[PDB]
Amino acid sequence: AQICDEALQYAARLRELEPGWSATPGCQLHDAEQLWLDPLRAQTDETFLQRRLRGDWPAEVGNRFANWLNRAVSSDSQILGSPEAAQWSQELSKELTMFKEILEDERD
Amino acid sequence: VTDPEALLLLPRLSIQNANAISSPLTWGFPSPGAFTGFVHALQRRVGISLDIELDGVGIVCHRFEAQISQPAGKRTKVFNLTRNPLNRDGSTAAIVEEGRAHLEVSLLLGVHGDGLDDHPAQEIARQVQEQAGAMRLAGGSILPWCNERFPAPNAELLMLGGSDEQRRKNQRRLTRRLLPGFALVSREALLQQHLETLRTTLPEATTLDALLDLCRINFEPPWQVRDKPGWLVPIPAGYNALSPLYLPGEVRNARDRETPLRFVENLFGLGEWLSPHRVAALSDLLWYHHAEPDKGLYRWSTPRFV
Amino acid sequence: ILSTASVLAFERKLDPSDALMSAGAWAQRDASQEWPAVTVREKSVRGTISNRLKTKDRDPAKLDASIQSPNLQTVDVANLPSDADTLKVRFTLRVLGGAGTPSACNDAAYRDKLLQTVATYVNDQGFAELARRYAHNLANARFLWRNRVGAEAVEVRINHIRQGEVARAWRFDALAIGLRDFKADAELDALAELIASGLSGSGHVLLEVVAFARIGDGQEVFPSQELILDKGDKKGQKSKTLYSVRDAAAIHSQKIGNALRTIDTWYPDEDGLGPIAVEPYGSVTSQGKAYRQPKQKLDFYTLLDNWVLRDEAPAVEQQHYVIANLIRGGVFGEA
Amino acid sequence: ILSTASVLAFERKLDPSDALMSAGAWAQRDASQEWPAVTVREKSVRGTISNRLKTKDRDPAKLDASIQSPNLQTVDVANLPSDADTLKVRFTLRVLGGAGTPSACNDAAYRDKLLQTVATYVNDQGFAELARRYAHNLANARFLWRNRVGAEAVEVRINHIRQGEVARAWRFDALAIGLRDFKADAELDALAELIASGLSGSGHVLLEVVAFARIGDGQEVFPSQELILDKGDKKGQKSKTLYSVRDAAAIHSQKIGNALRTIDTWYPDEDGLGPIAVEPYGSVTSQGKAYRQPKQKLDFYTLLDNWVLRDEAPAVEQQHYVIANLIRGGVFGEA
Amino acid sequence: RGTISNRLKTKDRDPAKLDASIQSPNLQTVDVANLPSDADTLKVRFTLR
Repeated sequence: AQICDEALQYAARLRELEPGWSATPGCQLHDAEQLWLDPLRAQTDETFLQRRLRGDWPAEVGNRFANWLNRAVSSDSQILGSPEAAQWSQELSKELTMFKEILEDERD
Repeated sequence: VTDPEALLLLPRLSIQNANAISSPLTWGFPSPGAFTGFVHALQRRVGISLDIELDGVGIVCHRFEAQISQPAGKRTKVFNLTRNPLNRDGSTAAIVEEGRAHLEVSLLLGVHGDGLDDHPAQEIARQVQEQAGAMRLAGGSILPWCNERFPAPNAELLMLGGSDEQRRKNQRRLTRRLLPGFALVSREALLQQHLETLRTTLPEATTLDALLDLCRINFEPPWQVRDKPGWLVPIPAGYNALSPLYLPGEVRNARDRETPLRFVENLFGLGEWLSPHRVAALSDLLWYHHAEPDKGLYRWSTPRFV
Repeated sequence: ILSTASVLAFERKLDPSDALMSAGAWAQRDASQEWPAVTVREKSVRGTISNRLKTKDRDPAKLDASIQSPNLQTVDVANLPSDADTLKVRFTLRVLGGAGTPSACNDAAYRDKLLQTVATYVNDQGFAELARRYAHNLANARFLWRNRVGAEAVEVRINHIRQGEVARAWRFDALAIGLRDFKADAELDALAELIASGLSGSGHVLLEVVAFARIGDGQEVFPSQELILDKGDKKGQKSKTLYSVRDAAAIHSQKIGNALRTIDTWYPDEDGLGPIAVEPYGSVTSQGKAYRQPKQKLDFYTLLDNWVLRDEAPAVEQQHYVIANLIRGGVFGEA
Repeated sequence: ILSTASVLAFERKLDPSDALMSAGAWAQRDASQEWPAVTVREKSVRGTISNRLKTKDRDPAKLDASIQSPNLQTVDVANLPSDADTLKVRFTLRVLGGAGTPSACNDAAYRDKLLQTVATYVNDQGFAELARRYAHNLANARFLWRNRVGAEAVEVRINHIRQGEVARAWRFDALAIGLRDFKADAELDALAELIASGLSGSGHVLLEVVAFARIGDGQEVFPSQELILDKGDKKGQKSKTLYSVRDAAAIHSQKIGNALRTIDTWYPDEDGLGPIAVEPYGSVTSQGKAYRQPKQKLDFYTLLDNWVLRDEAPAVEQQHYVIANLIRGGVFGEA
Repeated sequence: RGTISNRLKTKDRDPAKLDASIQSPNLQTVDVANLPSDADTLKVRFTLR
């Protein structure tokens, strides 16, 4: 919960403080994120990317964020062949559920 | 104590020299008594005219910068002071150490009364922002946001919602509006149950030892730090009586001669800086007063937190 | 006591090349050396959604708003030219020999015991069944994976390349030789004896395998597929990239190696499915099922640790499978 | 008392280069200077699981669920082109000379005794056996490490380079010259006298060693493999990366130097295994076994401490091994 | 990739320990500077005041 919430605050202060997400164009900027550039692609481009962020509703960042927490855990098979992986997966699923519904309504 | 009918949001107020000395034992963010006294000043100055009752503050603290400096060769810190005037003789005055800090807080003032129906929401929001623009929060002036990108306006959120979904929607809309900060709540039941477990381990331990144990980063040998849930801080949770209550024109050199004075002393409870969407209802996390003046125990807390 | 070695690294025998695919017309496969290569090109695809909904997005307004914004991809496609109806898939195959010697082994006693085990195998029965089944998977064009499944006529020409040229050329009809029957032909026995001589170390074998397929004028051919970077947008998404070596579509070498290894008809499940590829814990990726699970004693590791350590020699069929795994190579041994 | 010096840093004689590998057709090896270089390119592999399971992961549902989610890698591969069957591996080998003189030594008496011991060896029997075996490891293309094991015909051309050009040109057949028997030929003796004159300090030796290998059309060549960072995702895993100097595959210089040093047929185990590389505590990391363990008195260190300090001069083969280690170099001495 | 070739301090002279230590060889990424394949002259150029 604290890691997900610090991710939400990093996205918040990066999307609010710096206009650097729309500072320069390039070839690779990890454009599949589209969460740390909320006012950057809508307050300037009116129909270009705002129509690709409100109808698409980019919330697939949580699936890439789950890879970070799978990197946070090791390859311990004493939990992977036990019910601790089930409890870990259920708490991860409910926490990415609340992270998804917080990430779903960036449009309002 | 009572539930707010609406939840006003004063937006990010820039405070330039707040009081870093919150209490005799705590430095850092100013005491929540400053914010509850601020909302009572707002009620005393425009709350009576709009026929509303501004009670409760949610303290969010987007930015904090203490005017401190770590001396060379010391782990601890010391306060950057000011230069007071000289005496009548020309010598430097005896220095008194006042900690200054720069803040950026946004306040959730719980507004309930018969004035939400008379005036629009935006009018009473704008009038309490104009009244807060000529005030001070903990001893520090509220900076008034001139010539910046865009002025941060208010939103008086009428908490009386037609549905649960619209209510949760506007709570999420307000939490996204006060997001980069950290809401401050009073978690005193956690301090009492930590005192209970501490007294289970070693007897005759008092709750100042439990407060200090929740404060420090203590190490345990097999070396592993004992983990702490959240950002637990020591905060002054009000006052406590030392003298009996004196009559108005009885004590010498009081502020006014019409208000009963009582010599008091702080009560350091436990607070917890948590993020605004860990609460799931912003009509909690507001700081009210609890006096009980016959006993002393003039205290402030966040009732209805958990 | 002869515990197993902690490392066992068998180098891959039966090394194929990247199956370079070109295009041309039938009845001039005899002059099929200057045929133009099948070039991998890009094309734009737009799809409406067709995957299963997860019972929360089954609202009519939600589904209609989702089909109002269809996703755009630009896929790599490899098609034959419009005036060419034959796909020449041409690779070269070395058969190395020395199937039992591992490239890495800690225990000298276990290595000598495994060498003695493979030596008694080859002495009792040489590489005759394995080479016959490898020659079948060369003869029927199983290395044409999906380029075979609707072809009118497939013909495989297998040339034994000596010092600089062909020494013995073969010519098979890959549809009469089925994908599931390992029968005996007359030319297939000569090719099996050639792969037998290459596997036993008694001769050098370099085969050039050239397979033609009447797919049709301008149809789609199916080279192997690369993976993508997933760094860009969702309109120029580039969802499919095909393999190309130098402006020329190609199947990967391990796909050809997997189709040459489809000789395993000895797994404990039904033989009505046909052969699978020789793998330890013999597993298929399409069907998602792991035949020769280690709970039955028919996986490669239990068979090898019974054949080498405790001298419990299996049947001739499961030891054919074990020697096919040693030909396949791998990283065997624990940590 | 003549204690051992605290530091001993012997510089490296027999300096080879990065073995650049290019490609082309056989029978035009005489015009093989403008041959195109073998480029290291990427390809994506998709494997199942084939490692040994640890008796707790042997559940059938867990094994099927593990083969349903396969590991996608991308690997660096280097093949010959489809119209080329010859791998030209070219490096230069510079033999310096002065094998006994260390570059760092504290005890000056130990330095003088080591120089007297090595000069006693050279005057008694010069660099003749060592140079013959180094000339064999240039002659049989052992520096072609895995590019040799299935090669049809290997030919090594060694050009001694004087002032700017060839002074003496050799041309060997590396498959007739065995990988384990150090016989005596006519040209190999001339190369042995040249390396003898190089190691003795009586001349400057710069041998451009070019070796061709009939692998096949489009077959895989095996350059040296680097180590990977492992900082990224597990679908673009990049499991194998290959060495390449500048858009051209290459074998590492120390790999060539190790393959030239496989002259030690004097280790106390059986000589039926053949030569291993000259190392102190003479070890083969493929076989995981260290011959010349210091329990027996046949490692480099106890032989050097008996030869130099207490003057128990070992046998002829063992002092050949000792001077081969001094040619190899290293950081000898305590801390 | 290099196996162990420094001296042993007589406690590491067990043969199983030695083979176990050469089974896990140390890896490095060393910085090297070589001439190109079409270059046989190294030009070192500096100034001296």
